[PDB]
Amino acid sequence: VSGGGKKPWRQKGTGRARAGTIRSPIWRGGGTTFAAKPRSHEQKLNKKMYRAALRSILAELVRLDRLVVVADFAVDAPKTKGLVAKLDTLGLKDVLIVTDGVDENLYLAARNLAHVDVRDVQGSDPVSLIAYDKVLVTVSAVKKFEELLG
Amino acid sequence: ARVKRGVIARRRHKKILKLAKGYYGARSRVFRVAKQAVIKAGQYAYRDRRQRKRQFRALWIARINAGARQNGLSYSRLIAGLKKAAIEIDRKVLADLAVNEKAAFTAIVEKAKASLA
RNA sequence: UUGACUGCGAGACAGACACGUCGAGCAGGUACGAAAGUAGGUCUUAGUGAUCCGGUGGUUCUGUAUGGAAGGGCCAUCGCU
RNA sequence: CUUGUCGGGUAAGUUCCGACCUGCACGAAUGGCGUAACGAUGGCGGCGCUGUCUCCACCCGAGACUCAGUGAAAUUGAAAUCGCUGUGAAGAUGCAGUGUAUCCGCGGCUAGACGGAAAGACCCCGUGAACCUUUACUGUAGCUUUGCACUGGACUUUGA
RNA sequence: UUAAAAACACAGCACUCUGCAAACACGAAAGUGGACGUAUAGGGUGUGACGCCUGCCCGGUGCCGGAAGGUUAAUUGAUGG
RNA sequence: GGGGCUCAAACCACACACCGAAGCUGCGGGUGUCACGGUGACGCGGUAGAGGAGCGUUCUGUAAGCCUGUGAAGGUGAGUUGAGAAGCUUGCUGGAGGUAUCAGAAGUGCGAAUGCUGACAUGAGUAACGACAAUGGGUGUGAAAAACACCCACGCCGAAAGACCAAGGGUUCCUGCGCAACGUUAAUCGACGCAGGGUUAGUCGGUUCCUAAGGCGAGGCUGAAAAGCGUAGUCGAU
RNA sequence: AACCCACUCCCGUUGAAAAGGUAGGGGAUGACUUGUGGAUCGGAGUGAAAGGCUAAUCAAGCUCGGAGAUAGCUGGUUCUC
RNA sequence: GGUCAAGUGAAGAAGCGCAUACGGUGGAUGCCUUGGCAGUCAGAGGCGAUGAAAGACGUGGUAGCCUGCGAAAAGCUUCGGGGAGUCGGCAAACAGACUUUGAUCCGGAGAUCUCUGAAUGGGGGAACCCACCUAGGAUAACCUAGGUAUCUUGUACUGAAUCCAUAGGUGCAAGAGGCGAACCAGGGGAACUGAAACAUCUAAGUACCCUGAGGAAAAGAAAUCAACCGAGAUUCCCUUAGUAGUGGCGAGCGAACGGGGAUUAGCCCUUAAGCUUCAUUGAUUUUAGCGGAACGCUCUGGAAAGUGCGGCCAUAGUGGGUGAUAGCCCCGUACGCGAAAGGAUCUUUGAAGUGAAAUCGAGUAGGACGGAGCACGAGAAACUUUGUCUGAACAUGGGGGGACCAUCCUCCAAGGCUAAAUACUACUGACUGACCGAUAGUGAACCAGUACCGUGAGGGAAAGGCGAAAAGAACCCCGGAGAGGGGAGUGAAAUAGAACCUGAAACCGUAUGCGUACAAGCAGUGGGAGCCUACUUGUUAGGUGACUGCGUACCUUUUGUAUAAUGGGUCAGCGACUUAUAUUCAGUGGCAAGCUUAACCGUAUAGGGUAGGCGUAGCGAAAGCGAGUCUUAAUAGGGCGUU
Ligand SMILES: [Mg+2]
Ligand SMILES: [Mg+2]
Ligand SMILES: [Mg+2]
Ligand SMILES: [Mg+2]
Ligand SMILES: [Mg+2]
Ligand SMILES: [Mg+2]
Ligand SMILES: [Mg+2]
Ligand SMILES: [Mg+2]
Ligand SMILES: [Mg+2]
Ligand SMILES: [Mg+2]
Ligand SMILES: [Mg+2]
Ligand SMILES: [Mg+2]
Ligand SMILES: [Mg+2]
Ligand SMILES: [Mg+2]
Ligand SMILES: [Mg+2]
Ligand SMILES: [Mg+2]
Ligand SMILES: [Mg+2]
Ligand SMILES: [Mg+2]
Ligand SMILES: [Mg+2]
Ligand SMILES: [Mg+2]
Ligand SMILES: [Mg+2]
Ligand SMILES: [Mg+2]
Ligand SMILES: [Mg+2]
Ligand SMILES: [Mg+2]
Ligand SMILES: [Mg+2]
Ligand SMILES: [Mg+2]
Ligand SMILES: [Mg+2]
Ligand SMILES: [Mg+2]
Ligand SMILES: [Mg+2]
Ligand SMILES: [Mg+2]
Ligand SMILES: [Mg+2]
Ligand SMILES: [Mg+2]
Ligand SMILES: [Mg+2]
Ligand SMILES: [Mg+2]
Ligand SMILES: [Mg+2]
Ligand SMILES: [Mg+2]
Ligand SMILES: [Mg+2]
Ligand SMILES: [Mg+2]
Ligand SMILES: [Mg+2]
Ligand SMILES: [Mg+2]
Ligand SMILES: [Mg+2]
Ligand SMILES: [Mg+2]
Ligand SMILES: [Mg+2]
Ligand SMILES: [Mg+2]
Ligand SMILES: [Mg+2]
Ligand SMILES: [Mg+2]
Ligand SMILES: [Mg+2]
Ligand SMILES: [Mg+2]
Ligand SMILES: [Mg+2]
Ligand SMILES: [Mg+2]
Ligand SMILES: [Mg+2]
Ligand SMILES: [Mg+2]
Ligand SMILES: [Mg+2]
Ligand SMILES: [Mg+2]
Ligand SMILES: [Mg+2]
Ligand SMILES: [Mg+2]
Ligand SMILES: [Mg+2]
Ligand SMILES: [Mg+2]
Ligand SMILES: [Mg+2]
Ligand SMILES: [Mg+2]
Ligand SMILES: [Mg+2]
Ligand SMILES: [Mg+2]
Ligand SMILES: [Mg+2]
Ligand SMILES: [Mg+2]
Ligand SMILES: [Mg+2]
Ligand SMILES: [Mg+2]
Ligand SMILES: [Mg+2]
Ligand SMILES: [Mg+2]
Ligand SMILES: [Mg+2]
Ligand SMILES: [Mg+2]
Ligand SMILES: [Mg+2]
Ligand SMILES: [Mg+2]
Ligand SMILES: [Mg+2]
Ligand SMILES: [Mg+2]
Ligand SMILES: [Mg+2]
Ligand SMILES: [Mg+2]
Ligand SMILES: [Mg+2]
Ligand SMILES: [Mg+2]
Ligand SMILES: [Mg+2]
Ligand SMILES: [Mg+2]
Ligand SMILES: [Mg+2]
Ligand SMILES: [Mg+2]
Ligand SMILES: [Mg+2]
Ligand SMILES: [Mg+2]
Ligand SMILES: [Mg+2]
Ligand SMILES: [Mg+2]
Ligand SMILES: [Mg+2]
Ligand SMILES: [Mg+2]
Ligand SMILES: [Mg+2]
Ligand SMILES: [Mg+2]
Ligand SMILES: [Mg+2]
Ligand SMILES: [Mg+2]
Ligand SMILES: [Mg+2]
Ligand SMILES: [Mg+2]
Ligand SMILES: [Mg+2]
Ligand SMILES: [Mg+2]
Ligand SMILES: [Mg+2]
Ligand SMILES: [Mg+2]
Ligand SMILES: [Mg+2]
Ligand SMILES: [Mg+2]
Ligand SMILES: [Mg+2]
Ligand SMILES: [Mg+2]
Ligand SMILES: [Mg+2]
Ligand SMILES: [Mg+2]
Ligand SMILES: [Mg+2]
Ligand SMILES: [Mg+2]
Ligand SMILES: [Mg+2]
Ligand SMILES: [Mg+2]
Ligand SMILES: [Mg+2]
Ligand SMILES: [Mg+2]
Ligand SMILES: [Mg+2]
Ligand SMILES: [Mg+2]
Ligand SMILES: [Mg+2]
Ligand SMILES: [Mg+2]
Ligand SMILES: [Mg+2]
Ligand SMILES: [Mg+2]
Ligand SMILES: [Mg+2]
Ligand SMILES: [Mg+2]
Ligand SMILES: [Mg+2]
Ligand SMILES: [Mg+2]
Ligand SMILES: [Mg+2]
Ligand SMILES: [Mg+2]
Ligand SMILES: [Mg+2]
Ligand SMILES: [Mg+2]
Ligand SMILES: [Mg+2]
Ligand SMILES: [Mg+2]
Ligand SMILES: [Mg+2]
Ligand SMILES: [Mg+2]
Ligand SMILES: [Mg+2]
Ligand SMILES: [Mg+2]
Ligand SMILES: [Mg+2]
Ligand SMILES: [Mg+2]
Ligand SMILES: [Mg+2]
Ligand SMILES: [Mg+2]
Ligand SMILES: [Mg+2]
Ligand SMILES: [Mg+2]
Ligand SMILES: [Mg+2]
Ligand SMILES: [Mg+2]
Ligand SMILES: [Mg+2]
Ligand SMILES: [Mg+2]
Ligand SMILES: [Mg+2]
Ligand SMILES: [Mg+2]
Ligand SMILES: [Mg+2]
Ligand SMILES: [Mg+2]
Ligand SMILES: [Mg+2]
Ligand SMILES: [Mg+2]
Ligand SMILES: [Mg+2]
Ligand SMILES: [Mg+2]
Ligand SMILES: [Mg+2]
Ligand SMILES: [Mg+2]
Ligand SMILES: [Mg+2]
Ligand SMILES: [Mg+2]
Ligand SMILES: [Mg+2]
Ligand SMILES: [Mg+2]
Ligand SMILES: [Mg+2]
Ligand SMILES: [Mg+2]
Ligand SMILES: [Mg+2]
Ligand SMILES: [Mg+2]
Ligand SMILES: [Mg+2]
Ligand SMILES: [Mg+2]
Ligand SMILES: [Mg+2]
Ligand SMILES: [Mg+2]
Ligand SMILES: [Mg+2]
Ligand SMILES: [Mg+2]
Ligand SMILES: [Mg+2]
Ligand SMILES: [Mg+2]
Ligand SMILES: [Mg+2]
Ligand SMILES: [Mg+2]
Ligand SMILES: [Mg+2]
Ligand SMILES: [Mg+2]
Ligand SMILES: [Mg+2]
Ligand SMILES: [Mg+2]
Ligand SMILES: [Mg+2]
Ligand SMILES: [Mg+2]
Ligand SMILES: [Mg+2]
Ligand SMILES: [Mg+2]
Ligand SMILES: [Mg+2]
Ligand SMILES: [Mg+2]
Ligand SMILES: [Mg+2]
Ligand SMILES: [Mg+2]
Ligand SMILES: [Mg+2]
Ligand SMILES: [Mg+2]
Ligand SMILES: [Mg+2]
Ligand SMILES: [Mg+2]
Ligand SMILES: [Mg+2]
Ligand SMILES: [Mg+2]
Ligand SMILES: [Mg+2]
Ligand SMILES: [Mg+2]
Ligand SMILES: [Mg+2]
Ligand SMILES: [Mg+2]
Ligand SMILES: [Mg+2]
Ligand SMILES: [Mg+2]
Ligand SMILES: [Mg+2]
Ligand SMILES: [Mg+2]
Ligand SMILES: [Mg+2]
Ligand SMILES: [Mg+2]
Ligand SMILES: [Mg+2]
Ligand SMILES: [Mg+2]
Ligand SMILES: [Mg+2]
Ligand SMILES: [Mg+2]
Ligand SMILES: [Mg+2]
Ligand SMILES: [Mg+2]
Ligand SMILES: [Mg+2]
Ligand SMILES: [Mg+2]
Ligand SMILES: [Mg+2]
Ligand SMILES: [Mg+2]
Ligand SMILES: [Mg+2]
Ligand SMILES: [Mg+2]
Ligand SMILES: [Mg+2]
Ligand SMILES: [Mg+2]
Ligand SMILES: [Mg+2]
Ligand SMILES: [Mg+2]
Ligand SMILES: [Mg+2]
Ligand SMILES: [Mg+2]
Ligand SMILES: [Mg+2]
Ligand SMILES: [Mg+2]
Ligand SMILES: [Mg+2]
Ligand SMILES: [Mg+2]
Ligand SMILES: [Mg+2]
Ligand SMILES: [Mg+2]
Ligand SMILES: [Mg+2]
Ligand SMILES: [Mg+2]
Ligand SMILES: [Mg+2]
Ligand SMILES: [Mg+2]
Ligand SMILES: [Mg+2]
Ligand SMILES: [Mg+2]
Ligand SMILES: [Mg+2]
Ligand SMILES: [Mg+2]
Ligand SMILES: [Mg+2]
Ligand SMILES: [Mg+2]
Ligand SMILES: [Mg+2]
Ligand SMILES: [Mg+2]
Ligand SMILES: [Mg+2]
Ligand SMILES: [Mg+2]
Ligand SMILES: [Mg+2]
Ligand SMILES: [Mg+2]
Ligand SMILES: [Mg+2]
Ligand SMILES: [Mg+2]
Ligand SMILES: [Mg+2]
Ligand SMILES: [Mg+2]
Ligand SMILES: [Mg+2]
Ligand SMILES: [Mg+2]
Ligand SMILES: [Mg+2]
Ligand SMILES: [Mg+2]
Ligand SMILES: [Mg+2]
Ligand SMILES: [Mg+2]
Ligand SMILES: [Mg+2]
Ligand SMILES: [Mg+2]
């Protein structure tokens, strides 16, 4: 904090509490006692602890019927209303779509759709698989989980 | 995440100043003096629940003495006579009869007397 | 006459630690005594100073490319009112 | 030691002046002993003069006091803030016992509130600090000795 | 800005240093003062008008002079291992 | 301890009764440990300190949710619920935001540090109102006059408390209009507020010319660098 | 007398004043007093020498940096069971 | 009913206490934001003698200040954009005007650009004073435009002691000078502190001062390491490893070899890569802009974006603000187009220059003395460097391999140039935040490095919020043609009235109820009469509290405090166990004789990367041997270890 290099008054004789600087943490414009610095919040998770949690999540999604498996899922031309009609057939509104590779057309749609996210097998994290009400996966993506997760 | 103390500090000072209602001078309107007054008031109240039971037995015993000597007996001789015969009536109930039901107190004193005590 | 021996050491006493004290028995070599045996100093309890550093005598150790050497380690010992 | 002893000065003199010598512990350029003039310099004694004093009295102005206007300060845990004799962190408004006492101002005085003011300056402590001294220790500027360099020729004495 | 003095200065006195590019002082140095001076001058030290005077000690510690001998640095490198 | 106490209310023996603690018992609750399968048992004063379990504050996810102008946060009362930190429901005020639950992260909880900043008390309507030259009437103006203006008197300075240069200040100078603040009181007055105006040089003082102490200093000499000294020169009034 | 100074008493000590005032006091042609301009400063300057003075600061100025020096010492340390 | 006596004792408060209700003062809290803080990704990394950074003074229809400009002075000329309002802000009014014949506004290129400042014609107290020369123009007491500092380099002329020619002197050109937060390479270089004292040592070659360069700099192509096998310039990151060493062997300091990565590159002295500056060949960016979809009804309300009902748009759906909460109201957003003219970058091919030291390196390598650097403090002390003094060989030669010798191995010094990976941000743009939200965040949200303080260097504040919209209160009355109020009006609301959101506490008042003038002390609490209020009319709730039993504050520090021991006048706000990196133990998880990656790649929290670390074996000082091993003459004993 700027300033505060000298003693405000002499050590003895004035009848005032001892001071060494006007920029003390006890003073109005003084510094912060344990001021923060930019730091990192980033834990270590074992590669196998990460895979064990994914297996645990996927097993529970099957038990709760929150996983829907379909034979392929593609759309022609990027149009949000084209995808909305397709999802209405399956009766899904808040859904996470997982495919073995994110097509450009399927990514361009669902970009502006409110409660719909289009992810990838390696791009789907533990949080997203729990946050959405349903998970839609294709058989080609189901094979991909088996290879990655054993 | 900077936390401001204004709302919580004010709510805590008002709880103390509400218990200090009716106290004199600064004891009811400044926190530093009212905090000590509330603590000492609670110290006194804890001790005086013990003393309430002592002050009331002493009052019953003094009134039983006054009623027994009107029938020709002292307190210590009446208590020995009551224990000799049968009676387990409290000093609290006995002091009530000595003032309110004087004909019943006389009968008890006369029965305690007949136990030769 | 050299047991004021060399390697140890069951088991203890003391004790914050670092130090301290006693010791049967085994193995080598001895000395006295005919021999059983006794001897790991003195009737006992004081007579003392850590580590570092440097010196001296040994040594199945190490020895900065390799063979040596210097230097280091290990064992014995010297230098503090 | 000591207000040494003797003399003078006073009614009375631990101070003063003159001596004595037993100099605890004077002494000759860190000068010895004298000295006219000089000193807002130290000690003692007189004359004059006096409220310095016995012992204070009266008078005159400026405050203090009252009325109108403006309007501080240090201090402060909270106060319904008496005496005495005990007790007790050992000197009590506040505790015990006891005695006194209607409620509230104003002018005065300072005995107490261990009154206010300044984290005691005396004293001790801190493996505190500054500055000063020296034949404390360890160094250093300066001054000085010698070798080499800048730096040569000749003659002579002389050691190898 | 609690000490005006018996403290400091002083005229006078003495010792000592300095031959001029002076001794001495300020300057890493150039230079500057001393001094546009020159031993009747300049620096340091003590004492402190004037009068009468200033006694004994050179063992200690300084300073000055001496050079025979003893001890003695960098340097050099005989000898031995 | 006091009142008071004498075949005692003293002392020495003996006897019986009673009072007297948060001790013990009774009744109703809460907790710790252990055993058994909710009961039994014995525990539950506490500083330094060790161990266990919680409340509340701000921010992030849950949350593009839910609540909210038919009234959010905040403020101020009342009631009520827990062993506690605390929670909940409502009247009034307020006028636009809040955050259930379970997780995550901390600038996370003040009475003290002769603590820091702001506001306000006590002293107290008390001390003081700044040289003890000195003031008294009349008149005017004005809402208002001890203090302003004028007049009649009285006092004070006069080697100054009168005039004038320099330094320093910078509009304080004059005139209209004003009085909140400033003026240690009031003020119609002012070195105060607003707005206008006001300073005229061949001879006065500077500038220009000259130099002192001293400064700077081409080249130069010196110095790790920055720089020091200095010659020609050119600045510098008192 | 002016002018420079500061010996005594009293007042003042929250002062009219962070060193004054009234009444007395010393020097007053000199080692005098004073205006303007200039030079020397922080282990440095200047000092008729008191450790005095160097901007109300001096047994080593002020300012900003090393720097949040160090403090076996005082003080303080915030919700519940 | 009369007199007397004795007894008893309501009300009457100068003023105080408590409770409640209304105010005042004051500014907390809540909500808010034109201001800050920290990052990521880019940019471009300098400006200046063609006069900088920083300023003084001036400049407008009317006073000041801020912003912009400069005597052509809130502007002049040209291109490019647009498309109807405009004459900047605090900060409003009154005026005068401008214009679809294209204004204001935005971007590129020009013109003008006072005085001071490196300040440069000479001086000077910065914003001032005094000049000279050349060309042109006036006749009076000048005007206009150019020149005139110093040093270095090159060139022309000239010329002292002195013959020659040197020093020197004039004239031309070209360059430099000053400023800037950090980064870089050098010169000089502390102390506090730690070692629980302190000298060696540390702090530390840090702070600080000085000098040069650049957009980066520096270093760089083996007289290098290894170890008899090999590697192959420099720089940066992760390990080896807190190991080997070093050290009053104290406190401490601290490698290399060998591995894993980022980058990829060398070329010359028989004259090269490369780099500059021009001239050309193409491309890409930057300095401004243009288009940009889809909503109605109903209720409450001052006002719908909110309720209820039904639709539509999506490469545009958690943007901003509109009278309360909006994908469809406005500005935007995804996505598409764009440039008269400047800038920059990469790209061809032509020139000029440079690289450049000439020819392979001599006062050099080596040595002696004193220092410095290497992790290494003289130590067995190798290697680099140099203040003083010396001093070789020439490829059958020279350097190194940690004293030294021999043998091997490996390099060729005393001459040069060289990008990338690396460092930093005063400055510009965009985006982001489990950052702040007016005592916080920058000292600075506001006309802040200001006011103020100091001779100076320097130090350094306080101070935000009416309302949706000024609709900012016409008019009446009291008052000094006041201040301030009472009405009336505006507004949803003036107790939102300008010192204006909310409006807490300390502190100061007014009103009502009960208590208080014979009574002794931490002011409370156990008991408790009476009075007042409300309604359920008393086993009730609220307010007071006569009288009475007990009862010497809190914190700190102590063997011990009511202590007459310390601290606090009170209130509100703020104010003290944190963070990073290495570790050990416990709880809780994943894998398991194995576990785990670091830098770094990355389709980026995934996946890869197993270099490394720990474990599966110990004993010994070590060589070494190994379920054993060390000591010893000893398969004896003993220490440590093994199911
Ligand atoms: Mg600053
Ligand atoms: Mg400072
Ligand atoms: Mg203080
Ligand atoms: Mg301080
Ligand atoms: Mg300090
Ligand atoms: Mg502040
Ligand atoms: Mg701050
Ligand atoms: Mg702060
Ligand atoms: Mg990974
Ligand atoms: Mg989506
Ligand atoms: Mg806070
Ligand atoms: Mg009460
Ligand atoms: Mg009792
Ligand atoms: Mg009882
Ligand atoms: Mg023997
Ligand atoms: Mg034996
Ligand atoms: Mg034997
Ligand atoms: Mg025999
Ligand atoms: Mg030692
Ligand atoms: Mg070898
Ligand atoms: Mg050896
Ligand atoms: Mg005497
Ligand atoms: Mg005598
Ligand atoms: Mg006599
Ligand atoms: Mg006398
Ligand atoms: Mg006498
Ligand atoms: Mg005499
Ligand atoms: Mg004598
Ligand atoms: Mg004498
Ligand atoms: Mg003599
Ligand atoms: Mg003497
Ligand atoms: Mg004499
Ligand atoms: Mg005199
Ligand atoms: Mg004198
Ligand atoms: Mg005399
Ligand atoms: Mg006398
Ligand atoms: Mg009198
Ligand atoms: Mg009088
Ligand atoms: Mg009055
Ligand atoms: Mg008065
Ligand atoms: Mg007493
Ligand atoms: Mg007493
Ligand atoms: Mg008393
Ligand atoms: Mg008390
Ligand atoms: Mg008492
Ligand atoms: Mg008591
Ligand atoms: Mg009085
Ligand atoms: Mg008095
Ligand atoms: Mg008194
Ligand atoms: Mg006292
Ligand atoms: Mg006192
Ligand atoms: Mg202190
Ligand atoms: Mg003290
Ligand atoms: Mg000591
Ligand atoms: Mg000690
Ligand atoms: Mg000294
Ligand atoms: Mg010495
Ligand atoms: Mg020497
Ligand atoms: Mg010499
Ligand atoms: Mg004096
Ligand atoms: Mg005098
Ligand atoms: Mg004096
Ligand atoms: Mg003197
Ligand atoms: Mg001299
Ligand atoms: Mg002489
Ligand atoms: Mg002298
Ligand atoms: Mg003398
Ligand atoms: Mg003298
Ligand atoms: Mg003298
Ligand atoms: Mg003398
Ligand atoms: Mg001698
Ligand atoms: Mg002699
Ligand atoms: Mg001699
Ligand atoms: Mg009693
Ligand atoms: Mg009897
Ligand atoms: Mg009994
Ligand atoms: Mg009981
Ligand atoms: Mg009990
Ligand atoms: Mg029970
Ligand atoms: Mg108990
Ligand atoms: Mg307990
Ligand atoms: Mg949240
Ligand atoms: Mg409401
Ligand atoms: Mg909130
Ligand atoms: Mg509310
Ligand atoms: Mg909102
Ligand atoms: Mg939440
Ligand atoms: Mg905070
Ligand atoms: Mg803080
Ligand atoms: Mg904290
Ligand atoms: Mg805190
Ligand atoms: Mg506190
Ligand atoms: Mg507080
Ligand atoms: Mg506390
Ligand atoms: Mg105080
Ligand atoms: Mg403090
Ligand atoms: Mg406080
Ligand atoms: Mg304060
Ligand atoms: Mg008052
Ligand atoms: Mg008074
Ligand atoms: Mg008075
Ligand atoms: Mg008075
Ligand atoms: Mg006065
Ligand atoms: Mg008059
Ligand atoms: Mg008057
Ligand atoms: Mg006169
Ligand atoms: Mg006059
Ligand atoms: Mg005059
Ligand atoms: Mg002037
Ligand atoms: Mg002035
Ligand atoms: Mg005027
Ligand atoms: Mg005037
Ligand atoms: Mg007028
Ligand atoms: Mg008035
Ligand atoms: Mg005033
Ligand atoms: Mg006034
Ligand atoms: Mg006055
Ligand atoms: Mg005026
Ligand atoms: Mg001159
Ligand atoms: Mg000069
Ligand atoms: Mg020069
Ligand atoms: Mg001149
Ligand atoms: Mg003149
Ligand atoms: Mg004087
Ligand atoms: Mg007098
Ligand atoms: Mg006088
Ligand atoms: Mg004179
Ligand atoms: Mg004269
Ligand atoms: Mg003279
Ligand atoms: Mg004189
Ligand atoms: Mg003069
Ligand atoms: Mg001067
Ligand atoms: Mg100077
Ligand atoms: Mg100094
Ligand atoms: Mg000095
Ligand atoms: Mg002196
Ligand atoms: Mg001095
Ligand atoms: Mg002295
Ligand atoms: Mg000053
Ligand atoms: Mg001074
Ligand atoms: Mg010092
Ligand atoms: Mg440091
Ligand atoms: Mg400092
Ligand atoms: Mg400190
Ligand atoms: Mg300390
Ligand atoms: Mg201690
Ligand atoms: Mg203390
Ligand atoms: Mg403290
Ligand atoms: Mg009252
Ligand atoms: Mg009242
Ligand atoms: Mg009241
Ligand atoms: Mg760049
Ligand atoms: Mg440039
Ligand atoms: Mg101007
Ligand atoms: Mg201007
Ligand atoms: Mg203008
Ligand atoms: Mg301007
Ligand atoms: Mg022009
Ligand atoms: Mg156009
Ligand atoms: Mg110029
Ligand atoms: Mg010039
Ligand atoms: Mg030029
Ligand atoms: Mg000029
Ligand atoms: Mg020439
Ligand atoms: Mg430059
Ligand atoms: Mg820079
Ligand atoms: Mg350097
Ligand atoms: Mg450097
Ligand atoms: Mg160096
Ligand atoms: Mg040191
Ligand atoms: Mg130390
Ligand atoms: Mg220490
Ligand atoms: Mg020390
Ligand atoms: Mg040391
Ligand atoms: Mg030393
Ligand atoms: Mg060092
Ligand atoms: Mg350096
Ligand atoms: Mg540069
Ligand atoms: Mg370069
Ligand atoms: Mg540059
Ligand atoms: Mg450049
Ligand atoms: Mg680069
Ligand atoms: Mg380079
Ligand atoms: Mg290079
Ligand atoms: Mg090979
Ligand atoms: Mg290479
Ligand atoms: Mg050591
Ligand atoms: Mg390495
Ligand atoms: Mg390597
Ligand atoms: Mg553009
Ligand atoms: Mg558009
Ligand atoms: Mg649109
Ligand atoms: Mg667009
Ligand atoms: Mg929005
Ligand atoms: Mg609203
Ligand atoms: Mg919107
Ligand atoms: Mg609409
Ligand atoms: Mg070569
Ligand atoms: Mg060499
Ligand atoms: Mg050497
Ligand atoms: Mg060395
Ligand atoms: Mg050593
Ligand atoms: Mg070698
Ligand atoms: Mg050499
Ligand atoms: Mg070599
Ligand atoms: Mg070779
Ligand atoms: Mg070797
Ligand atoms: Mg090496
Ligand atoms: Mg080369
Ligand atoms: Mg770097
Ligand atoms: Mg960047
Ligand atoms: Mg606020
Ligand atoms: Mg602020
Ligand atoms: Mg501030
Ligand atoms: Mg000033
Ligand atoms: Mg000033
Ligand atoms: Mg209305
Ligand atoms: Mg309101
Ligand atoms: Mg309002
Ligand atoms: Mg609002
Ligand atoms: Mg308000
Ligand atoms: Mg209030
Ligand atoms: Mg009242
Ligand atoms: Mg009464
Ligand atoms: Mg009475
Ligand atoms: Mg009383
Ligand atoms: Mg009760
Ligand atoms: Mg009641
Ligand atoms: Mg009561
Ligand atoms: Mg009571
Ligand atoms: Mg009591
Ligand atoms: Mg009592
Ligand atoms: Mg305390
Ligand atoms: Mg004590
Ligand atoms: Mg004590
Ligand atoms: Mg004791
Ligand atoms: Mg006690
Ligand atoms: Mg107390
Ligand atoms: Mg007291
Ligand atoms: Mg005390
Ligand atoms: Mg006390
Ligand atoms: Mg104490
Ligand atoms: Mg106090
Ligand atoms: Mg704060
Ligand atoms: Mg564990
Ligand atoms: Mg595990
Ligand atoms: Mg074994
Ligand atoms: Mg074993």
